Amino acid sequence: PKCNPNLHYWTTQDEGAAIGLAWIPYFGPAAEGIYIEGLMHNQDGLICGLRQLANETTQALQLFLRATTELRTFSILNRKAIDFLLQRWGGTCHILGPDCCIEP
Amino acid sequence: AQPKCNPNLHYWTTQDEGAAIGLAWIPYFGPAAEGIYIEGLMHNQDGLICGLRQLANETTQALQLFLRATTELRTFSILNRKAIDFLLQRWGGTCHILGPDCCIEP
Amino acid sequence: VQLVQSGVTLVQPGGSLRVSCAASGFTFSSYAMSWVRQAPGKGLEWVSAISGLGGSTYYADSVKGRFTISRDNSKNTLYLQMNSLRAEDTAVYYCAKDHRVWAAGYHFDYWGQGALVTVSSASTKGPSVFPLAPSSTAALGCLVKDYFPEPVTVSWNSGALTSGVHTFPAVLQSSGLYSLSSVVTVPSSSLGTQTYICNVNHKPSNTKVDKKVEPKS
Amino acid sequence: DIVLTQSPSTLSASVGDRVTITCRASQSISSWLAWYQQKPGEAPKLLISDASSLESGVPSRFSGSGSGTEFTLTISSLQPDDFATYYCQQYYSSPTFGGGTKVEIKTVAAPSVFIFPPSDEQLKSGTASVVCLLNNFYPREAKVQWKVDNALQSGNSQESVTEQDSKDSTYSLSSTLTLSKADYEKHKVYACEVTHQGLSSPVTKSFNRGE
Amino acid sequence: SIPLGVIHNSTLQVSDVDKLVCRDKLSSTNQLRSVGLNLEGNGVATDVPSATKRWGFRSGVPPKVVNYEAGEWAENCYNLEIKKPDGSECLPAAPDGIRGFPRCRYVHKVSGTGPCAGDFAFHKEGAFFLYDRLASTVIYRGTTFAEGVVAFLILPQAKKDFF
Amino acid sequence: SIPLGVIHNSTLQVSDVDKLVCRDKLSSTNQLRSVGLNLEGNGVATDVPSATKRWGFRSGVPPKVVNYEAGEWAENCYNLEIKKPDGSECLPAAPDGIRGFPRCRYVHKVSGTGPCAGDFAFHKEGAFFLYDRLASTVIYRGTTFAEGVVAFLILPQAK
Amino acid sequence: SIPLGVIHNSTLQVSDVDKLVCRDKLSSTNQLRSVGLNLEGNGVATDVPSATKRWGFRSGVPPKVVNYEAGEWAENCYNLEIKKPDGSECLPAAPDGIRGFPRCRYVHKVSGTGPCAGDFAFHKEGAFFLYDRLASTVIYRGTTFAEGVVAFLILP
Ligand SMILES: *[C@@H]1O[C@H](CO)[C@@H](O[C@@H]2O[C@H](CO)[C@@H](O[C@@H]3O[C@H](CO[C@H]4O[C@H](CO)[C@@H](O)[C@H](O)[C@@H]4O[C@@H]4O[C@H](CO)[C@@H](O[C@@H]5O[C@H](CO)[C@H](O)[C@H](O)[C@H]5O)[C@H](O)[C@H]4NC(C)=O)[C@@H](O)[C@H](O[C@H]4O[C@H](CO)[C@@H](O)[C@H](O)[C@@H]4O[C@@H]4O[C@H](CO)[C@@H](O)[C@H](O)[C@H]4NC(C)=O)[C@@H]3O)[C@H](O)[C@H]2NC(C)=O)[C@H](O)[C@H]1NC(C)=O
Ligand SMILES: *[C@@H]1O[C@H](CO)[C@@H](O[C@@H]2O[C@H](CO)[C@@H](O[C@@H]3O[C@H](CO[C@H]4O[C@H](CO)[C@@H](O)[C@H](O)[C@@H]4O[C@@H]4O[C@H](CO)[C@@H](O[C@@H]5O[C@H](CO)[C@H](O)[C@H](O)[C@H]5O)[C@H](O)[C@H]4NC(C)=O)[C@@H](O)[C@H](O[C@H]4O[C@H](CO)[C@@H](O)[C@H](O)[C@@H]4O[C@@H]4O[C@H](CO)[C@@H](O)[C@H](O)[C@H]4NC(C)=O)[C@@H]3O)[C@H](O)[C@H]2NC(C)=O)[C@H](O)[C@H]1NC(C)=O
Ligand SMILES: *[C@@H]1O[C@H](CO)[C@@H](O[C@@H]2O[C@H](CO)[C@@H](O[C@@H]3O[C@H](CO[C@H]4O[C@H](CO)[C@@H](O)[C@H](O)[C@@H]4O[C@@H]4O[C@H](CO)[C@@H](O)[C@H](O)[C@H]4NC(C)=O)[C@@H](O)[C@H](O[C@H]4O[C@H](CO)[C@@H](O)[C@H](O)[C@@H]4O[C@@H]4O[C@H](CO)[C@@H](O)[C@H](O)[C@H]4NC(C)=O)[C@@H]3O)[C@H](O)[C@H]2NC(C)=O)[C@H](O)[C@H]1NC(C)=O
Ligand SMILES: *[C@@H]1O[C@H](CO[C@@H]2O[C@@H](C)[C@@H](O)[C@@H](O)[C@@H]2O)[C@@H](O[C@@H]2O[C@H](CO)[C@@H](O)[C@H](O)[C@H]2NC(C)=O)[C@H](O)[C@H]1NC(C)=O
Ligand SMILES: *[C@@H]1O[C@H](CO)[C@@H](O)[C@H](O)[C@H]1NC(C)=O
Ligand SMILES: *[C@@H]1O[C@H](CO)[C@@H](O)[C@H](O)[C@H]1NC(C)=O
Repeated sequence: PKCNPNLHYWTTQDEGAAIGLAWIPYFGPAAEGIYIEGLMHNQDGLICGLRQLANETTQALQLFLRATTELRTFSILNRKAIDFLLQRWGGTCHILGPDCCIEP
Repeated sequence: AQPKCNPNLHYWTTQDEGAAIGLAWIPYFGPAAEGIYIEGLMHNQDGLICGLRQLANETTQALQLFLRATTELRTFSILNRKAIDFLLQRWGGTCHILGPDCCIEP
Repeated sequence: VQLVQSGVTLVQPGGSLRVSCAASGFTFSSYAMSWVRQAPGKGLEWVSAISGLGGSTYYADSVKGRFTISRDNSKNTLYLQMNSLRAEDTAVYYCAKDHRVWAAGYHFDYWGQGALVTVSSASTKGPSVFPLAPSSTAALGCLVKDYFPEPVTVSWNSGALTSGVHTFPAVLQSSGLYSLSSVVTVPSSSLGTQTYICNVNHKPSNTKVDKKVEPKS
Repeated sequence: DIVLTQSPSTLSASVGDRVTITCRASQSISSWLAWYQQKPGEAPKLLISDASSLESGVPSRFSGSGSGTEFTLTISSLQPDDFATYYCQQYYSSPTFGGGTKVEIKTVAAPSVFIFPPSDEQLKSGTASVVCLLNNFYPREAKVQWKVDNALQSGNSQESVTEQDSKDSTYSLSSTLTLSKADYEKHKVYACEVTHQGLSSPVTKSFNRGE
Repeated sequence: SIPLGVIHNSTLQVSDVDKLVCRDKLSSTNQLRSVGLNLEGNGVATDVPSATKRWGFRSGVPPKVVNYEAGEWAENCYNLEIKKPDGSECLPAAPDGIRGFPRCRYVHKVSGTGPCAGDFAFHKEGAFFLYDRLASTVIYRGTTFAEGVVAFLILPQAKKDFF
Repeated sequence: SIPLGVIHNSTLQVSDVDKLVCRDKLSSTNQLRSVGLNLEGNGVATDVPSATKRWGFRSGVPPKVVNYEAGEWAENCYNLEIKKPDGSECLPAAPDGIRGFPRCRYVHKVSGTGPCAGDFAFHKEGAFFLYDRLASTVIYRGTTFAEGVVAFLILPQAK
Repeated sequence: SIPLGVIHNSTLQVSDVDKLVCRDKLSSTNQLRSVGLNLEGNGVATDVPSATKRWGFRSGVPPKVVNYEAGEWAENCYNLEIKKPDGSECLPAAPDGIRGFPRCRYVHKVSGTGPCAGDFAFHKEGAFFLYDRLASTVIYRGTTFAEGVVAFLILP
């Protein structure tokens, strides 16, 4: 399987760059220019493995998209955060237990 | 003496993990929207089926007030919000060992 | 590009057993493996499957409750932990690799030799050898009864007679104890002047008995 | 879920003969299908995948066609190595293996019938087993019924069939009737009836108890 | 707070919001499920003339739609083609992503003229109009629907009673 | 459920859902982010003749849209204007809020007549059609898109 | 890092992202609430000529909508019907689910010709346009709105 060791990704980050005065809607940036650039390199494992996960993630994601009746589903990320918290603290947390994350 | 409730519940639903195979999830070769649903039947229990019909009729009252208050045309977060409230009631505040509200057993 | 299963295993009802599928000669993590079991005299049946990454695990409706699948990319080994075993689960288990698709589909080009798992759960006991007297070309044989577990080897005169010997496959009985029958066809005149002794070598029960077959009236 | 069915189970064939196996899935699985090959005691070997493309190292004679529900595995020329069970797996639905197609070679031979009484040492233990032996009979199909005092016996009989012998190409079958010591002594006459294609009239071999 | 049912071993009770029970365990969000139940199956006579009495038109109230993941086979379903004396359409067109009821053994067609006072049609008793995994308070034109109500319950992991 | 990868230090490993590791720390929602990856990285041919063969038309399947926050620069991108002999448009108009791919080095424009056997066009291999932070299974008319798939990972940013 | 205010002693204290206060208790989601506040409270000029000068037309920026549960009674509200010299409509029609402001003491209606060089009309100062429980950055035709800003608070 061919892999690209260099990952040049465009994304937006809310927390990373807060410049100011660009939030005003009249003078705000154009739709094409809001994105920022980043580069990932010098890593054999992290870059190729990411492409491996997304190809496999489509399998489970397709069944989820078919199950939901929403035309646009933005709640995928929020659902995982709930499951993470529910698995640990959802039930009674026993001190020094395997499921419970409590250490005296 | 109370056969108003129907003890047999034949339910149509969707399939979460039901099919573990990986050569059909693709929508092009996938099944039609009408055929994706799976069927199941619950029987020989009077309590579980009748109580389910009892709760939804009562839930409709409180649910209507929520839909009127929210401006969303379609609200899919009702069930997910309940999971948040579940965690918030227990671990939201300071959790005291051997307390009534805190869930911790030494 | 070869997959190695476990050689032999034996269990009890509801017992726990682990099967290790070793993989070497090609990249493991790139492809997704799966387990397939074959019951004696029955077609192949899919047990469980796991994705190449290991995040997604897949089980059959019958197998989802009592079976657990796991794989380690570092060791290139696939572990199937079996819990709450049943008699229906007695089968030769096979592990294979993807034929074409890369971590997408379940096609299998290359299969392992298979691992034998027997859940019958019966106390190991020596076979009872009963000879079958000839009649009147003459046919004679030896009957192996109430033996557990497999295998059972049958040889005539320590292998001196290899020809015209038919060792029939084992049959399961209602009591859960296997039984095997072996026969041989020899001339009628040679029956009187020659002696035929059937050898039954059973390793687990350590029962080796040589029963001569003589016809008398 | 979805379970495909195979029309032929056991197909008689000869060297250099065209062989066609039909595997029809219940639902429409489109083009996703595969065929497998399993020899006795050997791991299954992939014959073909997707019903179009052949695996590397697989002989070119093997071919397959069909789309949607209908599928046909065709072998233009049969070879001695080619005798194995064939299964068809479709990846659309939950994985489902076919009933399997076993390939054999089919002259006609007459079964020899041999019936043996329970041994004397077997009687002392309290269990009596009568064995009826069929040897050197092909074709494979045969039917063995047990008759005790001219009465049919069902459920108390166990049978086993050996594999074809390489030299003479003749199958062998053994049927064993197991009964309690008391039940064996009550009935005087035990008989074994054999029905085969080679024999025009089914031949019956019977013996008398304690004789 | 919207009522939330809990399931116990061969017993079903309701969970109060104020009462905090540490015995209840929620391992994942998959446990939570929304189940629609039709009003037709429980305690009412199914006939076309009675169905028209329950539905009514009202204005000034915006429509609201809620999704329901689980549903019940409906014996009777209704499809509505309704116009005014001038030929105008009383009911609005079905929005994108909304489909007819998946399981209907009998679909009664209703094509008739009516006064239609108001923009949208609402249920007098307050029962929701079932659709494909979406419960709506207003009827949509040319869309098969059933009268039903939605519930929210917690499903146990140890044994599978539902799904 | 949906696979979720975790990165301990400069290596990605995946945690099974049944197992529970308390050493894993989720401090905030910002750690979780969804990353789309284009097929160009996977060594598939980006030529026009192969891309049109992978796409196909299908009916009876409603379209689904999923959002992805991060995406990758695409060397090749495709814009489709396709009509039939009767002049009807096979692909639907782009919905509100959906825009073309932001970063494309080459935008291929293919205008030709062909039959559509379905209402919407889906990818046979199952790859999603990239858009501006909205991934859709169906193609939209006059909107530049890329072929890609989406993944979800956990990043331990602060410690 | 959206700001979140908390009221404990009836005095505002600041929650830094790095800081963690265990004394604050979040019992349920109902505690969290979003409250919009109109610019009228900030002493800005409430006359129509000053409001129309703050608004301006801009293209290339897609509109965004955010919901607010609570709002404030407005003395002055603005409704815009604005076209170009060719009769084309300057502002887009209000989308489904969006309604006018419920509480308005005075609704100023301005119907006039304007340059309208842009796709949408945006606020120079950055204040959101109030709508029935929906705040939008762009103006909608024939819809009563108020100028306001949104906050998020925790209620004990
Ligand atoms: C949860 O599930 C609950 C149970 O299913 C459900 O509760 C239902 O609520 C309904 C509310 O609308 C209620 O319907 C009302 O029934 C009134 C009774 O009238 C009876 O007689 C009429 C004349 O023959 C019939 O046409 C009616 O259909 C009705 O039929 C009989 O009703 C009785 C009473 O319940 C019932 O007896 C009961 O039996 C049980 C055992 O089965 C017990 O023994 C009880 O003790 C016993 O009482 C009979 O079984 C039943 N017959 C049959 C054959 O079964 C009816 O008068 C109501 O109509 C008027 O009043 C309401 C009040 O506001 C108005 O809204 C309504 O529009 C009518 O008012 C007039 O309407 C005109 C037309 O629109 C209008 O022009 C007029 O202007 C207007 N009047 C004025 C002054 O403006 C009404 O139909 C129903 O009975 C309840 N269910 C049951 C089983 O009783 C609840 O809604 C569900 N909730 C959710 C959220 O799902
Ligand atoms: C995740 O990532 C995965 C890896 O990239 C990816 O998996 C890919 O899925 C694709 C699904 O469409 C698959 O594409 C298929 O390829 C078949 C091979 O055809 C060869 O010839 C073509 C025409 O020249 C070439 O364009 C192909 O590249 C291919 O050429 C070489 O083929 C060899 C094998 O013969 C292959 O070697 C394999 O390499 C891998 C590792 O790389 C392993 O080692 C394997 O063991 C080894 O065999 C080469 O890699 C390959 N490329 C090169 C450069 O050499 C092709 O036949 C398929 O077409 C059929 O299906 C499509 C479905 O859309 C139908 O539309 C089409 O009509 C075909 O059906 C048949 O058509 C015939 C037309 O004449 C017709 O006569 C038949 O009747 C009909 N059959 C019927 C009706 O049953 C298809 O294009 C691709 O190969 C996979 N990748 C790899 C590496 O294998 C996965 O999709 C990703 N997932 C996500 C979600 O993104
Ligand atoms: C949060 O709350 C904040 C506080 O209320 C609020 O901030 C407000 O932000 C707006 C932004 O537009 C700002 O408005 C600016 O005000 C400048 C001040 O102008 C004077 O004079 C005018 C005219 O008489 C008065 O009406 C003003 O009130 C102001 O008077 C006082 O000035 C002193 C400074 O000396 C201030 O300290 C006082 O506060 C102020 N008020 C009082 C009551 O005393 C004004 O100059 C600005 O105009 C220029 O900038 C604009 C930026 O977009 C240009 O568009 C505009 O054209 C002007 O630019 C140039 O101006 C030259 C001046 O001659 C021209 O020659 C040029 O042609 C022209 N253009 C160019 C290209 O060169 C602007 O109107 C408010 O003043 C400010 N509030 C306060 C109290 O100061 C936030 O918006 C709130 N945020 C939210 C989200 O709600
Ligand atoms: C739910 O309960 C049943 C039955 O349990 C008994 O009956 C209940 C009504 C209640 O009175 C309990 O206290 C009783 O113990 C369970 O069915 C049995 O489960 C056990 C294992 O826990 C199993 O060994 C038995 O074979 C089952 N059959 C019996 C005892 O009738 C069931 O497992 C429980 N779980 C659910 C929700 O199905
Ligand atoms: C981080 O990853 C590197 C990979 O080379 C490894 O050597 C190191 O032990 C890891 N842990 C650290 C740096 O704490
Ligand atoms: C809150 O502030 C008031 C101010 O009068 C003070 O009296 C009180 O002690 C403070 N604390 C609480 C818990 O009310």
